[PDB]
Amino acid sequence: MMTNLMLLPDGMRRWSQKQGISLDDSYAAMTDKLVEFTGWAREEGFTTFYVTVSSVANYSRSEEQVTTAMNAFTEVVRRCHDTLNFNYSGTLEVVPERWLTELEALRAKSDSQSDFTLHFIMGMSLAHEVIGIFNKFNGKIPALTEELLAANAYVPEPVDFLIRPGGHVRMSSFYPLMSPFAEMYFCPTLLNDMTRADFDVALEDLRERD
Amino acid sequence: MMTNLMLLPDGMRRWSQKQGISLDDSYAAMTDKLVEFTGWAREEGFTTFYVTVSSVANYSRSEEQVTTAMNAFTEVVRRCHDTLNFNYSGTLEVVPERWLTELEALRAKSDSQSDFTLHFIMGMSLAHEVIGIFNKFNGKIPALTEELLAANAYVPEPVDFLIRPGGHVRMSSFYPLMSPFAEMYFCPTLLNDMTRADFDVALEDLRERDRRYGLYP
Repeated sequence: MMTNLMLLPDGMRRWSQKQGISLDDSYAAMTDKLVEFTGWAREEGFTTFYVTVSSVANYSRSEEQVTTAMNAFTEVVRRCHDTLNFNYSGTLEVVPERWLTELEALRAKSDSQSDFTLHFIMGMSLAHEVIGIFNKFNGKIPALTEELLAANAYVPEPVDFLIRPGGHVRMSSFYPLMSPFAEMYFCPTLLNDMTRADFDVALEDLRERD
Repeated sequence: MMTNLMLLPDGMRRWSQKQGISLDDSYAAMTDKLVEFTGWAREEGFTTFYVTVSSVANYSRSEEQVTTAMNAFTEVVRRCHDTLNFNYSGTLEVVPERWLTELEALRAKSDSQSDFTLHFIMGMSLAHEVIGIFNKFNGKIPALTEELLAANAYVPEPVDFLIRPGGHVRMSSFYPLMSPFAEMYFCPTLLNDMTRADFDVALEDLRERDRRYGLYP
C-alpha cells in the first residue's frame, strides 16, 4: 500500500559557503544527510523515497560540478543498496555513462525483496519526458491512455508528499508529471542542516492538510 | 527583460462560508477581484496575465456549480475584453460548449493589438494535455520535438511568476508544462480578500529571488 515521499535536494553551495568548506565537503555532508533522510523515510512507513538527483539543465554545469554531485548521490546508493530496493529513471541519455553503469550495477545488486524503495530520478524535464513517451508510442497505438502514460512516466506512481528545503520555492525542472494531488512543503533550512525534528514537523504539516 | 504572471484562483467556498453569503455572491466577488487583479498585473508591466480557470476534475462538480464558476470567470472577460488581448487554451472538450462559444466571441472582440494579454487556461491537467498532444500527432510526424511541444502546450510560453492564494501549498492540476523554473508564491489569504498591498508584497518576494535555471553562476 504505497505512501511516498519525494525530496528535492538543495543548498550545497550555500552550505559550503556557510561552513567555509569546499563544495566537495558540502556534498559529502549531503551524502551523509541523504542516508539519514532515507532511514527517516523508511521509519515513517513510506514505501518509496524519491530523490530528484538532477535536471537536464543540471548537466550544463561544469564537468567538475557534475562529477562532484553525481558521485555524492551515487555514494548514497553505494552505502544503502544492500539493505533496500534501489531503482532509477529519467532522461538517461544525458547522464554520463560512468554513473549510469555504476548505478545500474547497484540497482541489479540491491535488495529487491525489501518493502522500501529508494528511487533516483536523473535528467528530470517534463519536455524531455513527454518527448520520449511520444517517440516510444508514435504510430504504434490508436491513442495514448492515462494508464500507458502512467506506466511510462519517470516517476512511476503519484507522489503523496514533496519536500524542498533550502528556501527556494520552485520546482526547478523536478515536478513529478503524474502527481496532480501531491502536497508540497518548502522550508528555509538548508538540506545539510535538516534535523529529524525538522523532518518530523514537515510531516506534521503535510499529513494534517484537510 | 519582459515577465509574465500566473494566478491560481482559490477559496470561493471558504469565502462564502466566511462572509455568510451564497456561493453565487462569492463568485461575484471573485469576478470583481479578478478584474482588479488583471488591472494590477497590467500596471506592473507583465506581458501576459494567465489565470488557471479550471481543472478537468472541476468539471465533475454539479452542473449548477460548473455554470456558476464558468459564468463568473467569463464575466471578467465580458468586462475587460475591450481594452486588452484575450486568449484561452486547455482541454476544451470538457468545457461546456456555451462557454467556449462566448469566450471565442469575446476573443474575436478583444484588442489583438494590445501590449497586454489576459489568458484563460481551462481544464488544466498535465495527463490530459500530454494525451491530447500525442493523439493529435500520433502517426503523423516522425518524432516530437521541443519546438512542437512548446507550440502545442496549453500555456504558450514559460511562466515567470505564479501566485496561489488560499493557503493550499500545492499545484493541483495547474503546473505549467513548459515552466521548469517558474517561481512559485503561496499565501494563506483567500483570493477574495487579496488587496493591492498583498499583491505588491508577493511581487517584492518574487522579484527578489535569485533565478539560476539549474546552473552555477
